[PDB]
Amino acid sequence: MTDRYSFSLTTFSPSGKLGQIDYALTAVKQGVTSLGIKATNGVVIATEKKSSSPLAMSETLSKVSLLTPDIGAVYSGMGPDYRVLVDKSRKVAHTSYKRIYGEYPPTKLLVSEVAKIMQEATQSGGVRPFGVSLLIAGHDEFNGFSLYQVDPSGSYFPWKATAIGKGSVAAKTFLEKRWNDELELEDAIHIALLTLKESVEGEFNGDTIELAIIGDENPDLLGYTGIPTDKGPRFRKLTSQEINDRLEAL
Amino acid sequence: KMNGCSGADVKGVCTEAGMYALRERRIHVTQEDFELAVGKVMNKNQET
Amino acid sequence: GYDRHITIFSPEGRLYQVEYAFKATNQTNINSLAVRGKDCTVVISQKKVPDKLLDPTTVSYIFCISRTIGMVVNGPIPDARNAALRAKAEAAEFRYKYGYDMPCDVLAKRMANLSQIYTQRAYMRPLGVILTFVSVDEELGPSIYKTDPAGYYVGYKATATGPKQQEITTNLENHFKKSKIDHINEESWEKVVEFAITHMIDALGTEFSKNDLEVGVATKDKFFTLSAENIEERLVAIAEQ
Amino acid sequence: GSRRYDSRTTIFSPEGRLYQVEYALESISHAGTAIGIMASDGIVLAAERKVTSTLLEQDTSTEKLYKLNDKIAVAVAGLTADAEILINTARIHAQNYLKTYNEDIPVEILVRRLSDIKQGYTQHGGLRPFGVSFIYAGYDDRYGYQLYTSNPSGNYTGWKAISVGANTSAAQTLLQMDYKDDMKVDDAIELALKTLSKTTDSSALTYDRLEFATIRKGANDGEVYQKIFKPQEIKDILVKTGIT
Amino acid sequence: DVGGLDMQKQEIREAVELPLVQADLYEQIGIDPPRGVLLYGPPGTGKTMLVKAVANSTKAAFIRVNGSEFVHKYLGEGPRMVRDV
Amino acid sequence: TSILELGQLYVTMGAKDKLREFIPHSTEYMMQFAKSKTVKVLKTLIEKFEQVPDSLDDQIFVCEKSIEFAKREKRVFLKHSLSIKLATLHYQKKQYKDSLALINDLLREFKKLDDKPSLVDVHLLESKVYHKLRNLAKSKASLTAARTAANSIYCPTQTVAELDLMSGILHCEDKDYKTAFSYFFESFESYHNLTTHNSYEKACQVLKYMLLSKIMLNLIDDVKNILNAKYTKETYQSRGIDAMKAVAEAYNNRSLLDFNTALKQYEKELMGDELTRSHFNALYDTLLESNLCKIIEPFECVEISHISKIIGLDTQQVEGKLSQM
Amino acid sequence: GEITFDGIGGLTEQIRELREVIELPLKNPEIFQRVGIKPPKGVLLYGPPGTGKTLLAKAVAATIGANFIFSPASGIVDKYIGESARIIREMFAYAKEHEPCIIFMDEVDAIGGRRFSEGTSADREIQRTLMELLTQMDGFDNLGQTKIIMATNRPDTLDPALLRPGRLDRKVEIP
Amino acid sequence: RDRRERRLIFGTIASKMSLAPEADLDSLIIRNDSLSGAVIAAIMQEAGLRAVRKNRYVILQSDLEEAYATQVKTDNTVDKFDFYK
Repeated sequence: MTDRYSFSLTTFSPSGKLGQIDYALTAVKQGVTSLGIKATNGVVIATEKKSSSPLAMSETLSKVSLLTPDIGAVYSGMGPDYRVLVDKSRKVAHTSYKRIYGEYPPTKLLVSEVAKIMQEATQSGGVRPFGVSLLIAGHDEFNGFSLYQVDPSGSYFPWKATAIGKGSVAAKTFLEKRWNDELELEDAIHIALLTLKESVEGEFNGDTIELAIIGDENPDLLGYTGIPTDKGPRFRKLTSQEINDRLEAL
Repeated sequence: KMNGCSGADVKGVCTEAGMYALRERRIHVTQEDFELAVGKVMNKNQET
Repeated sequence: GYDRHITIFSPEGRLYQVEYAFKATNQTNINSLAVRGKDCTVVISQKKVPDKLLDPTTVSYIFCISRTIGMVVNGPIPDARNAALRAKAEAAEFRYKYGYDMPCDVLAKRMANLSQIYTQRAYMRPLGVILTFVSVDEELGPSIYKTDPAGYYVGYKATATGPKQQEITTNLENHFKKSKIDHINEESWEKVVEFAITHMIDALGTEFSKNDLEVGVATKDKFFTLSAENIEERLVAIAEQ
Repeated sequence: GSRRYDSRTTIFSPEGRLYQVEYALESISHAGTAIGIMASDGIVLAAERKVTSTLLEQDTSTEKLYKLNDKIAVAVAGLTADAEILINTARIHAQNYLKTYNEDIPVEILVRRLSDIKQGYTQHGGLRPFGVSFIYAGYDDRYGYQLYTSNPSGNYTGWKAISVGANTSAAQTLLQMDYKDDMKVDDAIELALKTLSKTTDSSALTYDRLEFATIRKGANDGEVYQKIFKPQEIKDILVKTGIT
Repeated sequence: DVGGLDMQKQEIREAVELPLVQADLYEQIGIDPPRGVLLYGPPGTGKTMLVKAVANSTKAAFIRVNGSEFVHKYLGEGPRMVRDV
Repeated sequence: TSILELGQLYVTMGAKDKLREFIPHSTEYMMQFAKSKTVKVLKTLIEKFEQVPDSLDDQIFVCEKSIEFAKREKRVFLKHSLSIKLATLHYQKKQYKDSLALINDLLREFKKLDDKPSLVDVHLLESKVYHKLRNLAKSKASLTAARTAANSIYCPTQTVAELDLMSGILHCEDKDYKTAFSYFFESFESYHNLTTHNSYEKACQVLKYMLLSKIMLNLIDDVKNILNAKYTKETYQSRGIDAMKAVAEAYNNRSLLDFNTALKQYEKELMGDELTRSHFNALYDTLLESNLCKIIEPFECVEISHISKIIGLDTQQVEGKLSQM
Repeated sequence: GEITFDGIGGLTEQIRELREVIELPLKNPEIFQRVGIKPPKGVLLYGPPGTGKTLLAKAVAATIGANFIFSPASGIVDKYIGESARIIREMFAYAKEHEPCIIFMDEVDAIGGRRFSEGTSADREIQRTLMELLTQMDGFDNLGQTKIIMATNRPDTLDPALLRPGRLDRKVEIP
Repeated sequence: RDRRERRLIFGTIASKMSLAPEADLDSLIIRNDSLSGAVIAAIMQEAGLRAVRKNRYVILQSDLEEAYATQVKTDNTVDKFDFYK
């Protein structure tokens, strides 16, 4: 008969490549269009939120979470698939690093540990890997700014500008269309708004659009003063009221 | 300028080279038409 | 087919097991309404009236998790009672380890991630019931979190469950645009029950009696369900307006 | 024949060879071609990358070449999910030898034990075998430089020059004709770039898609030193060899 | 009769009107005229009703051979009918 | 850095007479400031002449002067920047001989040897060279190479929207006005969003082509809805704008009296456009043909003196135009 | 017809819209000529099996006065060799001879389906039927005095090639 | 597609139909995005079906708005609840 839809849990794919990954990438393609732009002085990520019912509160859905103050993340796919992954991903960064080195996890170690959970889901039978794709953007002292595309197959690669979701193929050219590596962060946000606007024309406001940036530390989000050594959070989530300010200036 | 063009691909590069000559109202295919024919047929066969 | 019996991904990305989860929620044909007031939250569930051989007091679609917190479930009964036992266990354990009340935002998140744990188990069947959590938060105030059997929860201005949910959402959407607020007036919690039932009858198009409905009320630091005499008292006050 | 059981590795095939090993060779050919070269004064490692995307940053990421220790640098070809599991396990086991014996592990000792790790999944348990193609490069004081390969069957074979991935038989034939018994380090670099140029669809042989690592014994005080050149230095050796 | 076809209409004339009328110009170029053209897109827009109007200007016989036609359980008539056309 | 900002203000205050001599004095800065890179300064000073209205003599005198100084060492690679602005001034000069002679030799060096997006900027000016030349073979070819490269290279809003305008102009002589006017209305939405970047004269001319395109298609309701309705008008009124309504009303009744009535009154903005006057004689023969078909419908062999009274023109004018047909 | 308008009662809102697109163009074609819209060819009446399929079929021919033509889809697709084109061609010939006629069908879900590429695998009688129904209305000779009616459960069981404009312009749901 | 580019389709079919002077043809090219010529043809025909429903032979502005409300469904999906995630 046809294939049994194996992750290589108990069975290797006879076709030479796993067929359900493309069906898991179909669940990735099922997700909203989410993009990111890696520049020299900062990294910006943009994504759209599903409206669903008109009475659903838009502030409840957060498609950009906080792992470490210097590293942001954005995802496209099923809702509960991202929560179970990150709830376990946080405990990995705490025990394997923060309970040992007692600092904030860098960009190289944190992204690698997130992909290891997907590797265990593919290896351990009976547990289906989650079909969400995560775009992790962060800034550390060692490697600096970084933008990585985490695939459900367990592979990650750096990208200057990349997109996931239904517009993964379409917006990838659109990001390369208006943006180049020589551009800075300020001109990158305007490009991210123009590219994400082409995804849906219904509502471009901050209610259904969640925009976040990575950049210079903000002392207002540090929560304390008096210590010059400890750096402030490099990730600042843009309020929906502030998102409309960038729309009028777009 | 091309890569691995078989007998079927060479005929199209020559056919497309004559296509620009019709827009030029010329009975001859200019050398500039070949430069646009290579960058076209190679990208034309790659699509789909 | 074998592809329809598996919990894992389908060829088209549409899970057949999840489609039966939402399909089983409409098997009982129960229409419930959950709205948010100003200082209070009132949720009313449709109470099916069986013959005289069943106790209507024992029959309930709303379970009490804790004070100020309440849950209404529409779907398969055997998965409805077991889902309430899991929400109560996590509510008491969270008030011990962390020593703080468990909000419906987290209370809908625990059952949502727990449903994904059931999908990872081959012998265990996931919950096919809808979990609607309502309470009055100390900060955010009234909040509604409705957990789909697939583990989807998001805040709502007004929500319902049933085949008429599309008609209920449309009727309540235009009403919220006139006042430009998602909260019901008459801050007194006694009058909030009047409007919550009034907007439900106009949305459903059918008037119900005291035995046809079960009115839950979640107040500040208190939660209770109106009995047959209290629901009948509400219908008398609603009839005069 | 007609009924073929692909499920468990414990199920024997009618021919006697597991069909999951056959199809694992196809997955290796789908990736980039990696050619290891064992020389007298060191080991030259060269490979090409499968990703052609310009938006991807190739200079900051290494898909194939990895470093197990100071004396061993390996290049993995296969599934990325299975690579990070086996490489990290190899790094743990290699340091465990340094824990007990306070010494660096020889190549033959590490390669032989890593081969049985893949076989352990096929020998017992319903888990998956990891189709992987490594490149085993290192030096010890016993047999000297040892260049081994990793087949999906979980074995190892001695190779002086070997090519894996796409164009396996095409690149290996070019190496056997120009092979030198001495295998000079400078000649090994020219031999690698000459073979990779014919097996790569790109005629210019861009530097950003290449991974170049070199082991040399001619360092200071006669010590083995592994240095992976930056892509800017990869473009420099392309002009010296006459590729560009 | 339908606007917005300037992208397609410009491509139709060269691949239809020229080889059926002006094809003598291709002999001055030295190449054979194109023997066909491929269409890619959802049917109903510049596909069904458009090709019937093109046969009017060319004054040529319009024959409908589809992908779901000549489909039957009998064997041997499939290749026989295509050769007769 | 201030001189770039000060250079824009000199034309505003009337210092452009002093500014034309200040630009060639910037050669000494290129040996120090910004480590050569003559594109940041000299090209910006000429760019200020396009945004702010400037005389034609001051623009050509500087463009043909500052290039001949020692800056040519950096202008070997940057010659594409000054060559585009030089051919632009030749358009207002109405002499394409100096521009066309350069373009023919420069097209060989401009393909992926210097600047990729600079092609359409050259093909756009090249299309205007053959347009005034009345050559439709090279004009449609130069635009085709620019429209084909639109997917490869990229151009700003002003350049992309101009490619559609130049496309619709090519459909003026080839008729087929059913699909022709779409290029004119599509570009106007791009120029309207330019706000400060768009001037009054740039958007006023675009409306003259959109109104003229609808008149060729001969729709009375669509022409009146543009000028009368303030939503479709966007507050644009001039002599050439109101003249299109009088011509549209003249075609409704088909009378040559009101056709030439607005000719003499609006002749300032009506006869200033060569494309409008080219279509003016097209309607002059169109409205006359409608009047000529009125005398031909009954039986012929009538008096010529009665023919001029029915049409409403002079005897010599009727005999001259009728014999031409 | 046979069944009167009493049994189809309750659909009057959809019945008046059905008469304007069927009864009006068959009697006075000048209605849509002044408007500028082309008359719809196919009209799909779908609902529960046996509910509203028989009542709405015989009611259209009774109110208009045209003859009642019932051509069930179960009489076309077979495992027997042949029986594909000859039924639709002769059905088109019968409606061509007698103008006041209206064709009705039943059980369209059995002859439908989109497969994947609209090819044929064991579809030999299925695909030849779906393509022939499209060539009759959009061909050189259509039925101006005869409207094609199909009866099924859900429109999802019909070939998307027949769902495009020019073939089926109307979908009426039977509650 | 584009707002002003689709006018060659919407406007061409509008020329073959009877319209009112108050009918707004710009509302069809704003909200609609990327429609095939077949789907667009059903929009103008639906406006005529709303005119005969009101017993009018001239399409008004309200008929163009009622025709769009039926055509809001283009791709095949269940209501607005599609794209489960």
